[PDB]
Amino acid sequence: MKEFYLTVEQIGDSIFERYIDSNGRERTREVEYKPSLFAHCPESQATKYFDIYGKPCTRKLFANMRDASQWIKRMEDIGLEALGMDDFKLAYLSDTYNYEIKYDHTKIRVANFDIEVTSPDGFPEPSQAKHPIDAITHYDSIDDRFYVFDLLNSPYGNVEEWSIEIAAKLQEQGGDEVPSEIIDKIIYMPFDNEKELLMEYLNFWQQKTPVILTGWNVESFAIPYVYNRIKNIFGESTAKRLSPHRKTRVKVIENSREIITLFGISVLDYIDLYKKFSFTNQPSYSLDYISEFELNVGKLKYDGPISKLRESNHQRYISYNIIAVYRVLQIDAKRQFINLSLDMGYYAKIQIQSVFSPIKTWDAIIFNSLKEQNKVIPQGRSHPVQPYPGAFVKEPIPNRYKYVMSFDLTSFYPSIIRQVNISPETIAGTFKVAPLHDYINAVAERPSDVYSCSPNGMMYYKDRDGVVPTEITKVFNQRKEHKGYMLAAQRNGEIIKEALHNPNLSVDEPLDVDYRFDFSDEIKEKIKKLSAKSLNEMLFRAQRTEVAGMTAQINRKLLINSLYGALGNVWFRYYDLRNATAITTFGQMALQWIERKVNEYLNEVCGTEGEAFVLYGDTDSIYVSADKIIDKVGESKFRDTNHWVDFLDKFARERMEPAIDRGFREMCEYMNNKQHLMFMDREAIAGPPLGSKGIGGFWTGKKRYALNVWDMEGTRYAEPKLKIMGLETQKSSTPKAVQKALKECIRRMLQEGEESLQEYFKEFEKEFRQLNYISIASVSSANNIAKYDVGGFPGPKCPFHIRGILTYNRAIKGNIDAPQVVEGEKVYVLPLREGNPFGDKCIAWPSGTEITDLIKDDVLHWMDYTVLLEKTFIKPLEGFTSAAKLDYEKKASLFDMF
DNA sequence: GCGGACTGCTTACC
Ligand SMILES: Cc1cn([C@H]2C[C@H](O)[C@@H](COP(=O)(O)OP(=O)(O)OP(=O)(O)O)O2)c(=O)[nH]c1=O
Ligand SMILES: [Ca+2]
Ligand SMILES: [Ca+2]
Ligand SMILES: [Ca+2]
Ligand SMILES: [Ca+2]
Ligand code: NA
Ligand code: NA
Ligand code: NA
Ligand code: NA
Ligand code: NA
Ligand code: NA
Repeated sequence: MKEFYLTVEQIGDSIFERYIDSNGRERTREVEYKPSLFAHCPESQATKYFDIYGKPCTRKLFANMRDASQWIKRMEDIGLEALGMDDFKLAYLSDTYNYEIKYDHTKIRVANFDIEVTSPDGFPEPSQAKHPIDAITHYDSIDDRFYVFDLLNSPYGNVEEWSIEIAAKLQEQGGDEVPSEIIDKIIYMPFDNEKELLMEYLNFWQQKTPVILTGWNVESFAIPYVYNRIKNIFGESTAKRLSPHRKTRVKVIENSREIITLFGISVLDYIDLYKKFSFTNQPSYSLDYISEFELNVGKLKYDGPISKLRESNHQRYISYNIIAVYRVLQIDAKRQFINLSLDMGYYAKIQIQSVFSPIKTWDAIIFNSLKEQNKVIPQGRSHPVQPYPGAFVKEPIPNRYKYVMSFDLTSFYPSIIRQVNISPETIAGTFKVAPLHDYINAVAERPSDVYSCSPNGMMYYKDRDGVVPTEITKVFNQRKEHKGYMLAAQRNGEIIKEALHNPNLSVDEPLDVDYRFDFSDEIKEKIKKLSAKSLNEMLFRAQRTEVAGMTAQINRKLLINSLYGALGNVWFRYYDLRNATAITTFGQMALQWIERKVNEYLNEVCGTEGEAFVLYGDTDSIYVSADKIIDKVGESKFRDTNHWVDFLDKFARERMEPAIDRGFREMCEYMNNKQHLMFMDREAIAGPPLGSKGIGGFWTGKKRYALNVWDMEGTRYAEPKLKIMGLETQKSSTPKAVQKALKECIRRMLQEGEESLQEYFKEFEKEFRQLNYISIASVSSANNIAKYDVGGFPGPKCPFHIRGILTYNRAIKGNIDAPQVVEGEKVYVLPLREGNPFGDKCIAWPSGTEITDLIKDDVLHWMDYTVLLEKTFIKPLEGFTSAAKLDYEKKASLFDMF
């Protein structure tokens, strides 16, 4: 096989690389890398090298990397540009791997681990590490084994060995329900004392040194705790064995919090992977909560606090430590963020951990692309941060909207980049701008008949290829492929859902199909004959495939959109507000241009005149009212709900889309762009069920609407799905039960109507006081707690949730056992009635947890249900109904005298 | 006494 790197580091004049060789063996080498940088030279001394603007450069080879650095500093002192890749690691990877890297993940050692630390006095600070490590579970992807390190003897209690027999048993059997599929993959190692455990763990670590290191909060807890605990017990030199090059870096962030860097290892903390790539916003980030959300597994049941879990039930303590490791593996098998990281990493030729940084990622991609053409990249420059305009958002009339059909541009900003040919080296010049609306209304003169233009005043060469359009097109093409797999899996999913209404009472097996492709006619008919067991199992697999495709597509979308963003970031080598603004301004034009076009077409083709068909739009979308399209054919002429959905689908596809294409082709001609790429397709088709009292949809304002959608991008739902954006149902700050309740209110408004809504509202108001307190607690981030802490009491302008935390701190004052609220973390928040013993109107505690038993029963007693109802439920519901022209409570009439 | 304007904060949409 072809060679591929694992990790790379720069240590002085040395580059330490771990890699897989031709034969597939993991090796390590120290290369005294000789880097090259470039300086502008006279036109005479022209060679192979030119900068992106075509200026000739002399290559300077350095004896070592330190000489290259000092030369950059000297060029600064003189005042001349020092060109080339300054991050020498990237240059090394580029030199050593001058080809598209095809890697084998089975050769990459991916380590998942989690530790346990019993602490009698609050959270065990990793910087201190004054408490014994009493459990480590370490999964090795190559061995496919769970290595368990268990401490039997500790100053916090002596315990017996862990039983794998009991761990495997059901919880109903008094066991721990450790999943059977990993029982045989467990390698158990008990220890007499901590020193021998840690000594053995280090030797294990040397034999099986992680390349990718992951787990849950491993960077902020596990890694620094293990490092410091070993450093304290054995000395710093022994602690440095955690690095395969024996080099570590301790980053001090008192704010005492330390972030350790282990050279030769790529740490991909899964909580960080999750926060960046999952596109969720969770009210809690405990592994327990996340596992429940992602995998639908039950909460880990146990008695007493974790601080005493080891002494009381050491059996369950160890089993839970093993399960915690497996949970992350399971989440990754679904989400596949590690696979995504490896893909991006080797594509860009960076350190794998640099996937968290789109700027670093694109810097390397662009550098490699330019390097292949013997071109030289510019030097990074210092820039002041400046604001600049972005997208346009139409102000909608707050109202209900019965029939709605939406359209959206494909990969807007990247497409604009490719269309206009926007790139640092393709700038042709400028022109005098007319106001933006003159271009929208096709009144302003054509900017240029020679160059490609944006309404911000920028002109670009139509002939030359740009490194930014070139490299962004490559990633986009990948994105398009993976979205295709996703949508097909989604379409296949609905097919199975429909067949779940007629499940055959039979014993069979789930069909063997690649869910990434639309089911063949053969497969469809077989599905209509399978059992509920086989169908449900297929549905599960169809959704797993869809999720996998989602991860692959939405994050390539994130990457390319981040390239656009990078153009407006001062730390990006190719920062340029001319280009950034060229994109956004063009976008503002493009959206409002097509609004005018669609309005003109519809008005004509619908017979009317001057009517507003487009009711809303954000950045690159339009929401077209389709009432008069349905009315032009008459509502009675439709068989069922599905019939008119088929009609609008055909109408949007056969008539609207070609018209929209013509409008954008003209705009492309107007701007004299390089290539027409403004592709606006139909997205949603919304409306009430046929012959019902539902309103279909409504808008309360910008970025706040709800639609009863029957079809989305070609996927025809078996049951109508509510597309709700911006409303309280979509916010993590809204209490769980309230989200659920508000959504059903919305569902009833859109699908059933006013009477159904009032019916449900009356019931919810009557019974909501029985809801669990967690389900009705609000959630908020806890930032700058100390900023508003004045003697344990709320200082001036203290935020409501911060007040709740201060209330909590006073309530738990005097107990180190009580859970502390962590700065930056999220908290549950509850209002308190006026005569409460806490001395304030609200209280807040760490989210994802049951509030401490110290004050729990008192909180439950003094909860303000009246305030909770009106503030979190009624007030938002009033907003929904006012806009939609509805009442949630039956109004008083003159008939009330009867 | 409290509403409206403005501010900080939070978390959406794109
Ligand atoms: C979601 C998102 C969008 N945007 C900008 C750039 C996008 O082109 C524009 C519209 O975003 P979207 O319309 O939401 O998505 P997209 O057009 O980029 O690609 P697609 O619709 O086919 O899934 O908004 C960002 O800059 N950052 C983001 O995170
Ligand atoms: Ca011993
Ligand atoms: Ca779009
Ligand atoms: Ca689309
Ligand atoms: Ca089309
Ligand atoms: Na743990
Ligand atoms: Na069970
Ligand atoms: Na120490
Ligand atoms: Na059937
Ligand atoms: Na007419
Ligand atoms: Na979309």
